[PDB]
Amino acid sequence: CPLMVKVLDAVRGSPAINVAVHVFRKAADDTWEPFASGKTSESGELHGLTTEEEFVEGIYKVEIDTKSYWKALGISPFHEHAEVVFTANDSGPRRYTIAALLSPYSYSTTAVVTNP
Amino acid sequence: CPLMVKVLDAVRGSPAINVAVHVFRKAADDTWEPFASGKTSESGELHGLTTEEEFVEGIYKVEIDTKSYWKALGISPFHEHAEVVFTANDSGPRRYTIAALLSPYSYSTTAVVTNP
Amino acid sequence: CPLMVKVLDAVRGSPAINVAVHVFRKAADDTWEPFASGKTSESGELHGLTTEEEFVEGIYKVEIDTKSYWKALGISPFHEHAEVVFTANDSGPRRYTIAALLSPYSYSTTAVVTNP
Amino acid sequence: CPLMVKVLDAVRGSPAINVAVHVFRKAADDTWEPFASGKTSESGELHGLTTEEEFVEGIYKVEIDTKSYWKALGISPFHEHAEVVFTANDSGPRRYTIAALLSPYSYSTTAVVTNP
Repeated sequence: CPLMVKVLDAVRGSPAINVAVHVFRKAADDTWEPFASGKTSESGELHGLTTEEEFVEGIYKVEIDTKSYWKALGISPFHEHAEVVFTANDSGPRRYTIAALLSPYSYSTTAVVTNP
Repeated sequence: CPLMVKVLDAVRGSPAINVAVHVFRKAADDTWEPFASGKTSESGELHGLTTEEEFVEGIYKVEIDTKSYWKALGISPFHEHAEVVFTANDSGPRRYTIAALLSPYSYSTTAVVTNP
Repeated sequence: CPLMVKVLDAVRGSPAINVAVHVFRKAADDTWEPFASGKTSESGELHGLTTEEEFVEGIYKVEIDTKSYWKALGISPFHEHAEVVFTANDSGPRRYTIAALLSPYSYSTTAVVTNP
Repeated sequence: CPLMVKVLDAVRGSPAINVAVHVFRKAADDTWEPFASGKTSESGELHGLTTEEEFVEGIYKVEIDTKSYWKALGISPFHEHAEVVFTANDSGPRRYTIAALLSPYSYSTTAVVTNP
């Protein structure tokens, strides 16, 4: 996995399960092109989004569907989603973990970037 | 003042000064239309973005130019910017503060929604 | 006002009101001596803790009674309290704001240190 | 592992390596008794602190030596340490992950609690 997404629920102290995630890549015409998508597992993690070959240099947007998550639990949250936008692989291939910690009116997001 | 933005620097323990902030409103054709913008003050705050009359219900995006902020400090950042996307809802009287706490590889954002 | 405390509720998106806060100073015998205390206001803030004359260099602990706050909302929390431990340092003129952002299973704290 | 500690560096976007961690348990005389200690690995993780048998009900304090971490990297940080205080195993054995995300003037801490 060059790209992994991990989501935690700060209300429950648990992984955030079945959270939809959409990844986009900025295209040559400056539009966001769909890149990959999936749902977090029972561990809060989403693996297998992409491959080293496919995950070329670019500007990527990871959209985490936080509103849907909260609504399914009976909470009416503030944000529509969490968007994480970043340049990847500009100095060669890296491994990226995009973590998000969710509360109904607040979230944090962190990147952990390692060189394989 | 129905909408205020406040930005903090977690590395220096200080307000984040002179940070560019752009607000957008979602248009009927589903595109993001410029709405308001400014730069944070010495206190890390951006006031005067809008008025009660203009700030109607809808979907808004607040984009905080974090990357330029870090680059001005000589510190290599991860994110292109921080994006905060939410629905403004009339539910009796409301003031929205969008707070952001910035680190080079991490940020949090919180909505503080109060009735004057 | 050299020392202020501000507390936010990430679940409700609001100031955290009526939160007990105790400040301690480390004594020569290495024990924590009561220094100041109060309850956060409607704005989530606790002012008037100390004066410039009393707030001498030393090691301080700010204890925020998070557990009682959550229990008053009916929400089961993880932490007994949030503890913020730091050295006050004279380095020209300084004001310290100790900010805390609370969720049931998570909190952040930030120091905003400014020169008036 | 009934108790694991994970620490990340928000400046570098990397695990926080070789961070000292001390765990205490509140004794019958209301003093903090040493329970376990160790250092984070290359992954930012500290495993093997305790066993299910040893990790009885109680009030525990996890002290993360953040000041030492930052100073070894040439940063003069705000906090002395991060202290995480909580009741454990009050409704039976659980698995606890105590995570901390560090910046020089700010940290967040989260607990992930699972039932084996």
